[PDB]
Amino acid sequence: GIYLVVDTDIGLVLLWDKKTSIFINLSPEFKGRVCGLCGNFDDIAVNDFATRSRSVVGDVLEFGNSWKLSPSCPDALAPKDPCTANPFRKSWAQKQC
Amino acid sequence: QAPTLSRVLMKVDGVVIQLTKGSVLVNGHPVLLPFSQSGVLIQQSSSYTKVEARLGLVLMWNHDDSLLLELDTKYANKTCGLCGDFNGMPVVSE
Ligand SMILES: [Ca+2]
Repeated sequence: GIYLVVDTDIGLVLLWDKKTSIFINLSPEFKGRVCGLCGNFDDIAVNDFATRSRSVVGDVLEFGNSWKLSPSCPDALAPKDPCTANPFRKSWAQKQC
Repeated sequence: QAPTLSRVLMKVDGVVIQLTKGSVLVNGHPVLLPFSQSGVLIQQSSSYTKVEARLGLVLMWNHDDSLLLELDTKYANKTCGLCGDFNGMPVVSE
């Protein structure tokens, strides 16, 4: 279809739409063994914000910035409201969505 | 109160038009007629204020305090309000 499927023998599957979208399928053999921006796979969604330092935080920005590969990379800041910074698009967006 | 018309509020594809006696506001900003923007044309004549929307509507606020709306036939069976559901049958569905 519109998807490119990367299949692995370890139980991990990837679907990529050749664009910003990516879907990662994990077998139930990796529960509690994974980490990163995708959570830790232990059926609990509130502790998925665990940082690289192994601490669950309430700030999404801090949890996301803790997972950057390069420590020298600048931290991400809070973005503006897309429909407030660009109101002239807002109507179209709604009419499109 | 005479049964005068005080305010007419129009939402036309993201454009907000407020018509009051001696005032026309577009998106909260007073405008000078004729005013064309985003496919909406507002113009004042000796007897009426006309708002034409290219999506297919015409609104007339006359000086005898009459508000007349004319709609494109593509909106039939898809409207609601004091003007009915626009399906060609007077009583049913209203
Ligand atoms: Ca979890």
